[PDB]
Amino acid sequence: AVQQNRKSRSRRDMRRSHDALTENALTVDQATGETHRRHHVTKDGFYRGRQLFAK
Amino acid sequence: MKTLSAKPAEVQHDWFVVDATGKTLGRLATEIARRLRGKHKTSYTPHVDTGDYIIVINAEQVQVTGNKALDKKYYRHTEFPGGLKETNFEKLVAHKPEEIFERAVKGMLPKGPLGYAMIKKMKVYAGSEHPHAAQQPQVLDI
Amino acid sequence: AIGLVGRKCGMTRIFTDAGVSVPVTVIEVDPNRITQIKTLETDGYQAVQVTTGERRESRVTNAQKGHFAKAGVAAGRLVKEFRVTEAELEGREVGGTIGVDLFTVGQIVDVTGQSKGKGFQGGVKRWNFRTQDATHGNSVSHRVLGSTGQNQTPGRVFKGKKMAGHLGDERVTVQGLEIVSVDTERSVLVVKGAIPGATGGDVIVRPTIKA
RNA sequence: GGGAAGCCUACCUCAAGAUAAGAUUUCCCUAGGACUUUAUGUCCUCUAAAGAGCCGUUCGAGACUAGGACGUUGAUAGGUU
RNA sequence: GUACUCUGGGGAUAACAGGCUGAUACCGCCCAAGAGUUCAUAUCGACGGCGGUGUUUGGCACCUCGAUGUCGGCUCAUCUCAUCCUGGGGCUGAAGCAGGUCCCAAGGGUAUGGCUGUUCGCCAUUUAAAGAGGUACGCGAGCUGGGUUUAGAACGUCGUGA
RNA sequence: GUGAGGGGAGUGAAAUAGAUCCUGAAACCGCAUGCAUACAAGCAGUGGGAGCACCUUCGUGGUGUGACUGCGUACCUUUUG
Ligand SMILES: [Mg+2]
Ligand SMILES: [Mg+2]
Ligand SMILES: [Mg+2]
Ligand SMILES: [Mg+2]
Ligand SMILES: [Mg+2]
Ligand SMILES: [Mg+2]
Ligand SMILES: [Mg+2]
Ligand SMILES: [Mg+2]
Ligand SMILES: [Mg+2]
Repeated sequence: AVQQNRKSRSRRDMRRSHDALTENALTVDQATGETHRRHHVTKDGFYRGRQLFAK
Repeated sequence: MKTLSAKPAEVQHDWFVVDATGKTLGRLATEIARRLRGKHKTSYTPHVDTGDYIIVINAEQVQVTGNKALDKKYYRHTEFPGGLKETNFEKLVAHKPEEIFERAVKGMLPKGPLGYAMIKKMKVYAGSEHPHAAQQPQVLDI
Repeated sequence: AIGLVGRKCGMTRIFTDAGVSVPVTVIEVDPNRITQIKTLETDGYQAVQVTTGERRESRVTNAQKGHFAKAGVAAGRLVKEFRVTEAELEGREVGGTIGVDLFTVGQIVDVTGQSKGKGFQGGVKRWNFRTQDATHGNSVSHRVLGSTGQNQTPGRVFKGKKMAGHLGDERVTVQGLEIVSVDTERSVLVVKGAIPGATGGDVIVRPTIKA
């Protein structure tokens, strides 16, 4: 099956009106003072007062 | 250019009360629709609503002539395959006179947004008393 | 009709003196606490609103806290109403308790609950359709719906056509169940038959309406 | 007046987007300026209430959604007994 | 001669379906000799006449040949009453149990197999019953391809031959 | 990223003449401003028409949008149509 007429740009945009993105949950860490994803380990290896990959 | 139209902001609507006991449905409905659309005012315009508010009292006391008390049938249809409901005038005016008057007046009014706005200016009550006492309505003959 | 709000605990059997095994269902009932009484002059109808369960203070909002404090009862896990008459309203004041002693052994009742959800289901399981042949050159169409209607008259699909969709998870009332017995020290009602819902769901038991 | 598996109620479910948008109980928000076009007027300063959402552990809920319970004042999930 | 076929064109012109018409078919009504029996307009009813719907066979060529692509079977349904059962009545050669005719009533229900591609029809055994029809003679961008109507081969008939 | 690409400086009469290099249109695709739009049915226009927003040779004026309303079933071929 295929369309019988063109779809105007208005209907196309009305259909695309549900394609908006959303932001993530970012919080400031209490220990390192850096922005990080909530409930996630910081990129340096720190999470909840603990430090992985001791250097 | 000299022919002017009514400004919708400058139109004023006044309240009236009509008693519907022992009156024929058709003539009363025509008069109500005429006074509701605004044909009685000299500033009448077809695209502006200049009517008045009409309150009907004693809605169940309306009467019809001949044998239309049992032969007048009202039909409605739900788009289901077998949903054709049919009712009589007697039972309908017994338990819902407002539907009777609303049908009678909507049948004689234009079909569109202006008609939908005009039909809201009519109030129908079965009892002999109406809550719109603050607007100070004036009694109308018929 | 004054009823009770209980929780389904599971199914069991009970052997009589003659040896007949009766399949029963257990409903545990915490003593309901009357929260509000609705009369005709203020609301237009007469009813009794009760609550049951237990909820922590962190999950109860300020509005519900004020409502329960006005009622003078502890906060429950749910609240339900019962449409009653003035004859059944004798000795029913706010803050009271509707115990399990409302029913008697041998009474016919109705049980209302929430059925289990099966998810998006097809026609065969939902409307008891018939499956086509699996052999004799049959194509990919095995459990399909089949035809839908006529071609040009009316030329559309009628409203109410049976098709695939969500199944279950809906309010269901089963009438005609006999309370096989009631135990007040454990506050339970064992009733003959099966009731809708899974274990741990809320059910409503009311007196029968057909008698 | 009597009068049928016929109609309206009666039984079960849905239902106020019924734009005619209904009702009940409870809860929350009571500061200091400037200017103009003196108006539920526009810019500043000071607080963000009751609640909802984001996130996480999850389900007898579930295509994605939505819905139910819980988040150290904890038995929501895993482990152990 | 082409069923091995091909090109340019047509609904100007056929086969299927729709439309107009209702000769034909179905149903109803009027008069009525006669008949079962010696009589009951209880029940049929000759010779004649008047209408209704559009379910059969037909007539006409208005749409479609720069395509409306199907005989039957399967799954899935919806509507009409000219009612098969269940429901309510009048009359009767209605003693009762039963039967026959007519009126009202569409809520629900309204078989399995053998033989054939079968629709249909015949047969065996059940049920309260196994109703008549419309919907592109419902439904093939939902399934099947057994029949018809491509290309191979043979028999019977016709042709000197294709 | 010792990449592509871009912003400065500089050359040039001219750099939206920068090597995808004279001028550089339409279909098509973004951003900003102004008005309208989430209870009302169809060739999307036309004749009226209130309001709103910027202009002023401050008007029985201009530029945009335009709720509400009467009427209104595209173009070409071939045909009795
Ligand atoms: Mg089968
Ligand atoms: Mg149509
Ligand atoms: Mg001709
Ligand atoms: Mg009949
Ligand atoms: Mg019968
Ligand atoms: Mg098709
Ligand atoms: Mg409306
Ligand atoms: Mg609006
Ligand atoms: Mg115009």
